[PDB]
Amino acid sequence: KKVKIAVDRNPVETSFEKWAKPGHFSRTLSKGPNTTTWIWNLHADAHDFDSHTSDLEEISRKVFSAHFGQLGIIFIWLSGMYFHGARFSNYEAWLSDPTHIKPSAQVVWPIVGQEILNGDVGGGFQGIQITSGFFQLWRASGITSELQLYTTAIGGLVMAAAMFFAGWFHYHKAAPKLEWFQNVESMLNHHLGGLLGLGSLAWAGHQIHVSLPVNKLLDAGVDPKEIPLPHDLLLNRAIMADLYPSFAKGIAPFFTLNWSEYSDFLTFKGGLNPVTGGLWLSDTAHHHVAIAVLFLVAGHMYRTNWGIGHSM
Amino acid sequence: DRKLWAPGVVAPEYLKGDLAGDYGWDPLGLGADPTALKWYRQSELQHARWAMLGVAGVLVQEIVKPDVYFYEAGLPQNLPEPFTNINMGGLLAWEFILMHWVEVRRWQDYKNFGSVNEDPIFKGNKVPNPEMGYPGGIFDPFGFSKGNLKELQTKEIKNGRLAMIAYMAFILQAQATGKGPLAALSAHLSNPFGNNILKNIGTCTVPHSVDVQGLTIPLTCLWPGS
Amino acid sequence: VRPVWFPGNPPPAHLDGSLAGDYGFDPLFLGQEPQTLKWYVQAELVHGRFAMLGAAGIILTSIGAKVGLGFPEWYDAGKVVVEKNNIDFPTLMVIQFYLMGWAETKRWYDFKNPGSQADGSFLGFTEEFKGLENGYPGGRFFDPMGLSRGDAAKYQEYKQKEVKNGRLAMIACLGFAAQYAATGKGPLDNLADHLADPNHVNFATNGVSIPIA
Amino acid sequence: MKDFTTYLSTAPVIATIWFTFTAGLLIEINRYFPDPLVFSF
Amino acid sequence: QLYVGASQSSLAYLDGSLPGDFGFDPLGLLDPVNSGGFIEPKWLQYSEVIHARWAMLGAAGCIAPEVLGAAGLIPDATNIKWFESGVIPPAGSYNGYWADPYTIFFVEIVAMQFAELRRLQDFRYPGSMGQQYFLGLEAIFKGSGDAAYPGGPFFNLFNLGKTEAAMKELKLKEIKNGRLAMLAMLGYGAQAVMTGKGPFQNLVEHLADPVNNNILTNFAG
Amino acid sequence: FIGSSTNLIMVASTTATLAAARFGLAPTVKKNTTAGLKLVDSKNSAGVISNDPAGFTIVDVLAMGAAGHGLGVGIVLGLKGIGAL
Ligand code: CLA
Ligand code: CLA
Ligand code: CLA
Ligand SMILES: CC(/C=C/C=C(C)/C=C/[C@@]12O[C@]1(C)C[C@@H](O)CC2(C)C)=C\C=C\C=C(C)\C=C\C=C(C)\C=C\[C@@]12O[C@]1(C)C[C@@H](O)CC2(C)C
Ligand SMILES: CCCCCCCCCCCCO[C@H]1O[C@H](CO)[C@@H](O[C@H]2O[C@H](CO)[C@@H](O)[C@H](O)[C@H]2O)[C@H](O)[C@H]1O
Ligand SMILES: CCCCCCCCCCCCO[C@H]1O[C@H](CO)[C@@H](O[C@H]2O[C@H](CO)[C@@H](O)[C@H](O)[C@H]2O)[C@H](O)[C@H]1O
Repeated sequence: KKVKIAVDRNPVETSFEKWAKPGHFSRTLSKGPNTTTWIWNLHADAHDFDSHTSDLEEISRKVFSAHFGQLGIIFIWLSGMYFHGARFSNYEAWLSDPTHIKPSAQVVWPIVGQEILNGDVGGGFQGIQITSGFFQLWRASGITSELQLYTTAIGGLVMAAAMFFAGWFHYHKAAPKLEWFQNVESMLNHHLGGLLGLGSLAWAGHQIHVSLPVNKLLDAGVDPKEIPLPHDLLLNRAIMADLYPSFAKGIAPFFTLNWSEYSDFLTFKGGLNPVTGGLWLSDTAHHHVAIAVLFLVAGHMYRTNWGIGHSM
Repeated sequence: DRKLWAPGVVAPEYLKGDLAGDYGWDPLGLGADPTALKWYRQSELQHARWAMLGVAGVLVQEIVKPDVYFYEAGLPQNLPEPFTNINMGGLLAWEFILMHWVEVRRWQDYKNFGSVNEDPIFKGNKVPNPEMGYPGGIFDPFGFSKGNLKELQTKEIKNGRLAMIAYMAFILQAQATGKGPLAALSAHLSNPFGNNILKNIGTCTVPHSVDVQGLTIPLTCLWPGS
Repeated sequence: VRPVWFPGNPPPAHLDGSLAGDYGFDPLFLGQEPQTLKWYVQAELVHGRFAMLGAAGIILTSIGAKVGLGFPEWYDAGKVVVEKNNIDFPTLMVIQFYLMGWAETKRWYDFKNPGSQADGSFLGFTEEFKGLENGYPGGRFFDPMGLSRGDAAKYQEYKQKEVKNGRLAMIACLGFAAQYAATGKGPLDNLADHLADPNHVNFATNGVSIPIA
Repeated sequence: MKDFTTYLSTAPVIATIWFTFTAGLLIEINRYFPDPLVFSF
Repeated sequence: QLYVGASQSSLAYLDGSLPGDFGFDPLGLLDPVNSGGFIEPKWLQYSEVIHARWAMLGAAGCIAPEVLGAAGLIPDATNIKWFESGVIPPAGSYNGYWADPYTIFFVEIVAMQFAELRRLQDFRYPGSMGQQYFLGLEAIFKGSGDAAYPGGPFFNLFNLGKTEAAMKELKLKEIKNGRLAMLAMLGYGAQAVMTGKGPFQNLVEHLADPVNNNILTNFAG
Repeated sequence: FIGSSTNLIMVASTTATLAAARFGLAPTVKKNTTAGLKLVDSKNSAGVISNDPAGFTIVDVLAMGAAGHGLGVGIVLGLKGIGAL
């Protein structure tokens, strides 16, 4: 198998001994300062991994676990916005009147008079009127409760510590070899198929089974505490057949190639949804389905371990 | 030692046939400590000999009278003619102190095998104690020891081990159906398909508490279900 | 060779078996310095020393309650005794800092200088405050039975019996607060509820302990 | 963990601890003393 | 090699020892060169054995309340399906146990920290578990060099598989009824997500209508 | 549905792609296509112990099964879209 898992067991001791010695990565910096240009060259040459060593394997292991550090910080950053979306927001009040209540998810502390930044954003709430549009993601995700935002914030802290573990594991404990990284045929087959392809298959499945029946009930007009919870939209097919009457046919029109019978909730409407101003969600559902079938097909392009497939 | 509990089983190294009833058993390693094997031997003899009194109590108390039920034979309303509605606090006061003497003398025969043989009041006749757990002397009024002692020492355990399982049977054939052992023998031998192990496991005939003179008792069956 | 907190895993290098209650439990390597570990051995004792006083104090005032006596519960004993006896509350706490902040800095300069506090600097008492080892002063006042001398083989056993009761006293005084914040009643009311029905009257059936009720 | 306490005693870590000390001290004072424009008594 | 889908590349190391071996390795996960982490050749054979004999307890565990209920040996109140037991309280939960399924879950938590972590520290430290005092019961727990097959005087009670040649059969036959049973648990789960019935009911309904009641006529057309 | 208009298409498209690559009318694991169009031997990147005489592995079955579904689904929905069934 030319395409194979190849790591090295324990390349670097997990130790605080090198945190005691700043500038340890470079020859020019490890001898301590004599000049304030040392501490600027410390931060300048810090992530210049090509300049630390000459070994391309050691460079590659450094950029592979640093990417888990950037992803681990993004998972903290996302989980902040769901948490500040949960405990300090008006997302409960915003869904009932999303025309007058301004979206707000940052609340400041009343100390030096800076509580005047808590404006009258509506919905029985005071806070900084945000503009990053998370509340429009969350209605598109069909969140409808601050419990869902809190559970995916805890799911964000868990995922961030998993990403910090992964960069620690794939550098200090079990770090890959060089020819693992140089399988760019296997990387593109996995990233086009698994990341982009199965990702948009999975999100379409979130849009079929969760966001479409929730946002159909919001557009028809139902208070968000009266909508069925989305796990009830899975276990009960008879609820889904009330909104879109083709779930009663099950997944038989898919395998019988009677795909025109799915026309209720995979549409090609185009334009905008006039009730809410956004795109049609059944339009975006047929989008991410057809995106997924495209990338899973394109994810079987390059040759890895069997003679089929192209070689770059 | 031979003819073990299963055919193809190698006997453990600490079970070379010295003790009686040694069958190469212990698939839980408990006799691997030599100092623990003696105490587990003493506690096996205690669990054997109390069960042999327990079996010979239960299937005799219903031959002399199949009226008083042995599960509720401890309630003072069911005690016999000079003891009906006795104060159980007074009777427990006898039993505690009469047994904290006997057991601690036996316990010190474990801890110091040899410095507990004499009658401490009357410095007279000793008890010739050949091995631990087997006092003799005045505990042999019939002289049935001092023969092939190893033969009877195996007979004491094999009758004893069966009596342990039969007495836990005597309990579980009483909590499942509320019926005595020879009475559940009659219930089987009348209809041996509606009064089997089936359709009686999973029902506990014992209440949550039976009040004894102002005291409740938890009264738990050995499996859940009612 | 010795029993460790987690079987299989070896004890850390800084933690050979000489302390009382030593079971190799330092996963965070917090005692990796041999001089901060001299401080935490002092710290585990006086936390366990107060918790053994504490856990006996919660239990003995809760044994008296629910029998029929006029006792408060331990979370309400603070209010009821600065109200029954007309004790002004700041002048009670300040004297607590005077008497104990006296008794604490003596310890805090036992750790800095173990030979000290034994120069007759106090009222004449010299070798009473000498201090035998870390966390174990001894002498005439702190060991009036004289159990830390004579046989020292049984004293090492008493050292371990102090730490063992001292560990689970700290767990008890972490559990009395936890039984109160969850349920909202006294400790032996929670025990007697667990002895009424052991099923369904445990921690799992509050809705405060597991949120998946 | 002696090497870990050296890291806690570097220049930016003491800077970000002492600035949380000094801001956090002035924040608590400006909570319990609302708006001190002039030194009162 | 055997079991087509094999390859010449997954046949160098994968020789014919390491029982359950049939050469089927299209991806080449087990590979003693350049390995590390949990793709170690020792951890994967060990986890296959563990995944095998948990599944076959479940494979005889999901089917047993339904088979013994059709045979009338258990009452109809315990004739529930395996997903309707409290494992998935969305799918339905039996309310008549001796405790709340969160009481029984914590009893499961305690009993499976003491079972699984003793099970793990013999993988890491093979001579352990018969070293510290564990009620005298540590004399069982010496195990052997191999972690999947301890063979103490409890885990090899009847001393079955005496010789080496008789042992390779039973080690094979365990995996052979394991890889069947791991597929059976997949054929219990995915077959119950789609159908919504029990496994034995799906066995009865396929013996009744083989054609009109299978995977094909179950997509609810 | 068995033997309908679509079920005949999907059988006659999948088995056509299976009969293509087995009988030298499509590339396999054993043989690729050059920069032109000629069908030339491969490295196989692992070596296969296919017991079949043509070297036709299960990877060859999955590929031309995916292409047989890949052609056939485009034929079925292409014929529904034009109107011919
Ligand atoms: C189908 C399998 C698969 C999937 C899903 C991914 C996914 C990813 N790879 Mg990747 N990779 C793969 C196979 C795969 N890879 C193979 C086979 C190779 C070797 C040729 C590589 C080599 C490789 C390198 C060298 C790098 C990546 C990077 C990335 C990340 C892109 C960052 C991003 O856009 O955020 C997308 C983020 C998400 C989708 C969040 C979900 C994250 C999931 C849980 C982890 C990915 C799944 C994981 C691969 C499966 C193994 C699970 C693990 C427990 C063993 C993303 C997490 C880059 C990166 O960020 O480094 C960390 C990067 O530098 N990959
Ligand atoms: C950018 C993402 C990325 C990439 C490219 C890799 C790449 C690698 N990892 Mg790594 N890893 C990652 C993220 C990543 N990892 C994360 C986030 C973690 C933390 C959990 C780990 C933890 C980890 C460990 C502990 C080990 C590896 C190992 C490996 C190597 C082989 C992986 C393999 O064959 O498993 C194939 C993947 C599986 C068998 C699936 C595992 C089960 C996952 C969790 C479920 C599927 C997740 C899916 C992507 C998304 C959820 C689907 C669900 C909703 C149904 C390879 C070098 C192993 C190795 O060789 O050591 C270096 C190893 O021992 N990784
Ligand atoms: C031989 C039988 C057969 C028949 C009768 C049909 C008939 C049909 N197919 Mg079809 N198809 C077939 C086989 C068949 N197909 C096969 C074998 C496949 C698999 C490859 C497909 C895949 C396929 C897809 C994916 C789609 C159709 C569509 C259609 C319908 C309209 C086509 C049209 O107007 O596009 C005319 C469109 C254009 C002229 C513009 C195309 C430009 C695209 C959108 C963007 C630019 C791409 C790229 C940059 C261009 C240069 C790249 C080039 C080098 C490849 C029509 C009913 C379409 C459909 O169903 O619509 C309702 C559709 O989306 N077919
Ligand atoms: C003592 C005893 C009972 C004594 C009963 C008495 C006095 C009863 C008296 C009464 O009834 C009457 C007369 C009349 C009633 O009105 C009043 C009472 C008072 C109710 C039973 C013990 C009974 C004891 C029993 C059944 C013990 C069984 C233990 C087993 C089988 C364990 C085996 C293993 O542990 C080992 C040995 C080794 C490991 O390697 C392997 C395994 C398997 C783990
Ligand atoms: C990760 C693996 C990929 C596959 C995705 C699987 C995700 C797990 C989803 C499990 C949720 C349960 O899903 C499934 O439950 C029920 C059992 O068939 C179905 O419910 C249906 O079946 C029941 C019995 O047949 C009946 O009440 C109805 O027919 C209908 O309610 C749901 O239509 C389906 O949603
Ligand atoms: C490893 C294998 C995983 C599964 C592989 C994918 C499954 C097989 C692909 C689908 C094959 C054809 O699929 C299809 O044929 C069956 C015909 O008998 C249909 O069965 C049904 O079709 C109609 C309902 O829609 C009814 O009018 C028919 O009476 C009924 O036979 C199924 O609705 C469908 O499954």
